[PDB]
Amino acid sequence: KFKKVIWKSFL
Repeated sequence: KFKKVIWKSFL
């Protein structure tokens, strides 16, 4: 799995 950033969703 990728530990990318979920900032797009947080915004």
